[PDB]
Amino acid sequence: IIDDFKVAVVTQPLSENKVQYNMVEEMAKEYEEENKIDKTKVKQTIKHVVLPENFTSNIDSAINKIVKLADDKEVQAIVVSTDQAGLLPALQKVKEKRPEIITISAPMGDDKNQLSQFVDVNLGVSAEERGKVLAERSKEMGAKAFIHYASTDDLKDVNIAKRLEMIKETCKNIGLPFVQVNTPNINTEEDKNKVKQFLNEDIEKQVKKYGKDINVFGVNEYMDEVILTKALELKYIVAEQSNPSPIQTYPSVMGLKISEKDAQNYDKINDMISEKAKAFGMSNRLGGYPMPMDAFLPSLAIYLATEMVKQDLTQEDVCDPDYLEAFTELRFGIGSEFTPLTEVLYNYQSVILSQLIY
Repeated sequence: IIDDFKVAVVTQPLSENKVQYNMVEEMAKEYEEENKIDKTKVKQTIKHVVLPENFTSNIDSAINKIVKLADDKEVQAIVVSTDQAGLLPALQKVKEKRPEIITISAPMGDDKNQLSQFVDVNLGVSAEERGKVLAERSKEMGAKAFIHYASTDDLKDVNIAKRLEMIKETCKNIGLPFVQVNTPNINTEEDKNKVKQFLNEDIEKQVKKYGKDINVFGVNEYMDEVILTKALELKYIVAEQSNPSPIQTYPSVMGLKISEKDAQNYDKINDMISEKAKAFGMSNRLGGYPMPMDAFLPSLAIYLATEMVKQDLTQEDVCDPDYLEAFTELRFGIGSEFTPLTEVLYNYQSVILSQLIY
């Protein structure tokens, strides 16, 4: 009989990462409800650990906060979810004190090779593979050109650069004209309205050149807003936001009001977006995923940790694309594709979710 256990989940605070924070809280409540039904079931709860604000500037307090979890005898797994780097030493120290604690990045911002060496299960996104799939999904939706918008400062970000490179290469392989357009650098808030004006004028130009069957893509939520808004008028294609999310940007663009209680009900949000898309003459023009990656990775990691503790599994048992795809169908009812970092670094798996078209 496996002891009742805790799955500790580390996120940034609500003020910084609302989606991650609230998904963990939601899963906590789910597990509380499960624990009310006696049959005998093993009991699991989530311990939500909140990092200090601006944690990279308060790195020792953030690290210490995690390492203390090792003192709690009931903690049997630790999941860490942040796009930022710095917390890896914390998980090394936990593992040295408590070898049996299952550690999972979902995601972490640290070097991916280091993550593979020192953390048991690693889940993330590959900018390269994202680029390839976004180019293909654009093609499948009937795009006759792909317009990519980003500032030269944006292109300093290694993942933005890498995704761009793979979109361009993929577009070349599949005969999709690719157009790269440099947007003004955003150094102050004043620059935002300059970016908005720039985008509006350039998009009009691109539609005059190619006609409306082009895909338009930007690299942040502010661009996504301008792009989706203009799409309603010119009726072009937006295969994906910078990062696909039903809850970010879509609700304001489509004129939806999502209650605090529905904020994590992604299926209901998606139905609401499709109704508006139908009403606005935009069916089969707008895409995404069934849920944002900021919600999926930590929710998948929690379910995996729980299964691993209940079934006494280790990284070798679960870190396999077929296993993780089937488990995703089981727990979410969605399709996915998982790819190892390298054939040898099997315990780092990147994921792309199946397409949703509104």
